[PDB]
Amino acid sequence: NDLRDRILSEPLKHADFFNLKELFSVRSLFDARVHLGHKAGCRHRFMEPYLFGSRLGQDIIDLEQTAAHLQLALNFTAHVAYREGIILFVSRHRQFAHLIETTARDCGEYAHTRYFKGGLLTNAPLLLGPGVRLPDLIIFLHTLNNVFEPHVAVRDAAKMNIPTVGIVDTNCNPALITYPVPGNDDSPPAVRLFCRLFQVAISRAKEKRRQVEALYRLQG
Amino acid sequence: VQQREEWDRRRKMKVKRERGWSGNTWGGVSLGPPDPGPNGETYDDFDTRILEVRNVFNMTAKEGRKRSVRVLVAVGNGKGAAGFAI
Amino acid sequence: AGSRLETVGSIFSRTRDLIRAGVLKEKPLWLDIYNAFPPLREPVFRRPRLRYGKAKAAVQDIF
Ligand SMILES: [Mg+2]
Ligand SMILES: [Mg+2]
Repeated sequence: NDLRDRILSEPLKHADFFNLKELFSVRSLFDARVHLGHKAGCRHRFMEPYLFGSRLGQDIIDLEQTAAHLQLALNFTAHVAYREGIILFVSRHRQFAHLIETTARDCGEYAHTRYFKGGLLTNAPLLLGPGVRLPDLIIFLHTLNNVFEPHVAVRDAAKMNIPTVGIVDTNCNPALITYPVPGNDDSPPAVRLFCRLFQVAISRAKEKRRQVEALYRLQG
Repeated sequence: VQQREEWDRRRKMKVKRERGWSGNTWGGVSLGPPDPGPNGETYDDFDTRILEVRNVFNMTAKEGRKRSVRVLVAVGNGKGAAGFAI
Repeated sequence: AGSRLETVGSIFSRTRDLIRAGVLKEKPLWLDIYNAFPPLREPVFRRPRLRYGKAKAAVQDIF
């Protein structure tokens, strides 16, 4: 029990416990076209602080703020995976649906890139089963559906008190997302980079949970 | 015959409900603790009160006037947490 | 059981208030991570008002 408290509280005392600072950098993000955005006309009002500027009507996302947000997002993602937490990948975009679905399978986590039913997260007992454990974290690789409206899971997750780590483009609403990561979600190199970063972040969290467990077993 | 007479005497009497805001309205009448949740959680500290009961009529093709009853209640534990719903 | 109001405040604000109230006796696992590692901006709901009048955007042109 006390040692069970020790292993749960051990990674809370180190900011760089998982050594995630070496996975990415400003140069790495730049080559993935993460600093590009939509036209100036589609600029959402809440994304103004996260915009470095506009280049000939094309918004440019400030990667310096992206790196600060992404560092916390990956750090937060690993810790909830370390504590045996359910992670759901949600992305309603019909160009990376297979890639995101395969990404979750490799990490061992769940994905939902299909049509989102109305009463899924809220009326969980009727949709899924009598006793269902709700996901402890939701990852949004795209916060918009195919009709350019905010995704339902963004609103429902806030109702059920489920933290959401979602990539927000220049036309998204980061208001309800607790860990927004301003970036590009349209270019294939950008979307592939985010999946791989969350692939290694989960795998390291799963492995380092097992390593400390082995040390605990030989402790007593 | 005495048993049947006793049975009649035990049916005329009606329990005096909790007096609400008035003698006939349901405002301020408590309904007891809310039902336990699907996870087995029990809420006996919470108490609920009725704030407004009003009959609502709607026009339907077949029946005509479809009377429906809506109520607005508030729940609270007395420790600073309370809520309302309809 | 919980609070389902989106506009009252952040998920963190409602969770710690219910726990302090005494209704939620089982602390969620993600709560401990949140206290140690807070995000840059607390997720408070805000209505996307449309800009009227002489007010313009603060985004600078890249030249
Ligand atoms: Mg986009
Ligand atoms: Mg009277």
